[PDB]
Order: sequence, then C-alpha cells, then structure tokens
Amino acid sequence: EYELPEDPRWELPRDRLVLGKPLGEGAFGQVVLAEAIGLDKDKPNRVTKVAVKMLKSDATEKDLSDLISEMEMMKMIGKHKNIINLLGACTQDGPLYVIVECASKGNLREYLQARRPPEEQLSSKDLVSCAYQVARGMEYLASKKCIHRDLAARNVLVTEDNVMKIADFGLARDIDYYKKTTNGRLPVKWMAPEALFDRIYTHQSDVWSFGVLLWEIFTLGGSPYPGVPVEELFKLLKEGHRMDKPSNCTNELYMMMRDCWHAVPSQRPTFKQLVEDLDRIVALTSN
Ligand SMILES: */C=C\C(=O)Nc1cn(CCO)nc1Nc1cc(N(C)C(=O)Nc2c(Cl)c(OC)cc(OC)c2Cl)ncn1
Repeated sequence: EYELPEDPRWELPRDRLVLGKPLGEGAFGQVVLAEAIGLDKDKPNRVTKVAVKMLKSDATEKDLSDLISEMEMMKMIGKHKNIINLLGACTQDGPLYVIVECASKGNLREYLQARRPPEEQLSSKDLVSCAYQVARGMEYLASKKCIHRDLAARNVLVTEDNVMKIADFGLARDIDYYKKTTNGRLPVKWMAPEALFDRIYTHQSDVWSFGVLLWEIFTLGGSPYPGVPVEELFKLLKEGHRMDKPSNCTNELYMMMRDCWHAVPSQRPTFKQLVEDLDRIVALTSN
C-alpha cells in the first residue's frame, strides 16, 4: 500500500499514458516504452514517445522508496539538453510511473558500433562533438552536486537528432567485480583506482571514467583493457600502466585521455575545463 502527495507541475493523468514494450529489468525497477498524450498545452492531441519506469510486482518497501528518491532527485537537478530528463509522473490511483525522455537511437556504444566502416559513418567532427556533448552533460550534473559513478558509453543514450544524453545519474547504489554486463564487459574497467580500492567516488573519478569514455569513442565502440582479466587490472593500474592510444586518434585527444587518467585525482582536469578544450577541438576538426 501507499499514498503519495501529488505535485501538479508534474502530475500526468494515467489515462493519458499508453504503455508498450518493456526493455530489461535493470538494477531494481523495470522500464517500458510508452506514448504520452498531450504533454504540451500547445498540441494536446499529440502522442510523444517516452520511457516510463515502474516497479516490478516483486517489489519491497525500499524498492519503492528508491524509485521515489530518484524521481525527486531528477526534479532537483533540473533540465539540460545533454541529460535524460523527467517529463512527468503518475502518482495517484495506481502504481507509480516515473516518465522520462525516449532516446530513439539507443546507447552510445551500440550507435558507435552501428557506424563503423564497411547505419551512416561518423566524421572526425562527429566524434569530438560527441565527447563534447557528454562533457557538457557531465559538467551540468556536477554543477548540481551530482556524482555519476558509472559513466560510460552504455550509460550515454542518443536521440534521433543525434544528441548525447547521459542516463542513470540519480541512481541509488550499493559488489561483484566479475558481474558481467549484457555485452559481456565489466564495470570495473571504467573505475578509477581510488574508487576501486578505497570506495572513494567523486567528480575526479567521474573524470577518469570520462577518459575511458573517450577511449570508447575513438575506437568506434571499443572494449577497454582487451583480454586482461580483472585480477591483472588491479596490478597494471597500481603500477601506472594506461590504455594504448587508438588509431585514428590525435595526440591531443590521447593526451586528454591521459590527463583524465592522472594517478593523483586532484591533478586530473575538471569537466568545466574539458568542455572548454572540447569546444575548441571540435571547431578545429574536419568533417
Ligand atoms: C524511444 C524508442 C526507443 O526504442 N527508445 C529506446 C530504446 N532503447 C534500447 C536501448 O538498448 N533505449 C531507448 N531509449 C531510452 C531508454 C531509456 N531507458 C532504458 C531508461 O531506463 N531510461 C531512464 C533513464 Cl535513462 C533514467 O536515467 C536517470 C531514469 C529513468 O527513469 C527514472 C529512465 Cl526510465 N530511457 C530513455 N530512452
């Protein structure tokens, strides 16, 4: 059981919502595509495709509290082009539905892969642009005290008009480093040393992630530290080994990666900086 308070800024009548296909039961919760009717006073007879999150029926009291949390946090953080945004919620006379934006070309990684050489092909500008947009989004969240914790291509989603949007930021978390993702990869490959070892998570480690995220981008979908089992990665990093520069990657960019991977967290750049460098570099980068 439960009753929620309703904020009318955000309440959508649940009959204005046409639920459709699901897509995986994530880290608690389960999400389904849907069509919202209205959403906009201007054009109230238009459907808008949205993603709607709701509880599975095998759902604890906390599992709920969690959903309410991340909803309320998405409210606090506010809108930005380069993040997945809240658009509404259905709170009354039914189970809770937390509606957000549909990003119609999947995750960054899938979209990169689908655009390798012999569905279109990405120019050099198209890639740096992509890194730039993620940095913007990251900067925004950071400006709002948000620390991401699992930043990587899989957690960047892409809209029809090709805009990078960061996903799963307000995320309530709690520990197997062998836990495999859908694609078969290990979340530790994105983790900064101090996050790995001493559980210390900050903007600085979100920057380390962004390093690897750049690496993913300039390998059109790469898989980090290829065939280097978890155990080995412990040492390699400890000592100071770093990933290899990709082909089709300028020294400039490879040097960014390397600063995002500074051993001393405080000496890494910040997103503010990285946005400013990526803007310049995009302007100097040819189609
Ligand atoms: C819109 C058509 C469509 O097919 N969209 C689509 C398909 N896929 C498959 C990816 O392999 N992804 C999308 N876009 C999409 C997915 C999602 N979520 C799966 C999702 O969980 N969204 C979401 C996010 Cl990202 C979030 O971030 C904090 C918070 C949410 O709810 C609280 C939700 Cl639901 N979202 C948007 N677009």
